[PDB]
Amino acid sequence: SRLRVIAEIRHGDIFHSANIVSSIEFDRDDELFATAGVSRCIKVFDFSSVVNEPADMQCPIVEMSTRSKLSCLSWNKHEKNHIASSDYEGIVTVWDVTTRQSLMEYEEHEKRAWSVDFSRTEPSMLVSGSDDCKVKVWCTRQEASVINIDMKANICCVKYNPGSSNYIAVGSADHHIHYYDLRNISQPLHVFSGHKKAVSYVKFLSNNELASASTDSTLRLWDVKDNLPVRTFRGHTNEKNFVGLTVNSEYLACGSETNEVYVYHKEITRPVTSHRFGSPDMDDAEEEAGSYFISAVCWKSDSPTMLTANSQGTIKVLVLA
Amino acid sequence: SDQIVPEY
Repeated sequence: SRLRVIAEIRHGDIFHSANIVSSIEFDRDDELFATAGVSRCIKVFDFSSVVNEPADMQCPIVEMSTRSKLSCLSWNKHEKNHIASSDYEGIVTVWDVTTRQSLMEYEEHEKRAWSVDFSRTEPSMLVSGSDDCKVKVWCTRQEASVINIDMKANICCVKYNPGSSNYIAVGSADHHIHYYDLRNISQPLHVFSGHKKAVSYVKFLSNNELASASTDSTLRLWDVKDNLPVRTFRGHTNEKNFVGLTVNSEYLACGSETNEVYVYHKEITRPVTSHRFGSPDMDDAEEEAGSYFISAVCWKSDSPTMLTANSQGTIKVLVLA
Repeated sequence: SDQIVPEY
């Protein structure tokens, strides 16, 4: 019931520019992790170097400059060095972090894409969702999208089921999670309702357990096999921004607009602990008064270790104890 | 502003 900082990274023009981190993700083996955001670059870090080096030294091993602000990253689960990005122009790109080059650009979305996800079980497949109200499924072997879903509202988040590339969870601005069987997109297989605002994130704890976040200041747990609402989590403030959601088999973690990371155990509806970002030199670069928010989080897949980042560009590695 | 969740 405590969070502890074991590493902190401030890299970039932190005090003179915008540095919101929109996405932070470990690669397939939890060896590297990457950040992306409004500063128009993808940074790749070596996790072991980060947690074992001295501070004021932390730097990425790779920095890839991009044309547009980035909204999301997803590492490929089979080609370890491949990573997908979505950006504010709608473009979905797959990069090689070793050569620092783009491998493929998918340019069908007409508006900002919020989310991308590489499938674990069919690893050539990539799904994206956008303000243009479309879900698009891409195959890295092909130039055009292979599936398109015309939806009624902005798509804020997309995620493949971890056990099957035939199912995706889709978080919509219409306040619902649309759970699609991609073999028949005529209608969603299930629609989960209960949130009072847009569904900003969807993440699977398992093949049948799905978590969601919403700007109604709740996280919610669902069973996508039994088509049931399971639990609602409250205690954090999230009425406006994308503040991050990450889950493992037992815990849900999210950001907040009070510059705080929260951790929930999946069976308890109040937070078990939290960590508060912020520092003297950012208090009066003024405005931890209300403006700073956590903006991305990601559990390590094999440890109670959490990557975290906020709207000022600070990255922390936390451990749960 | 950036990273704001759309409303509908």
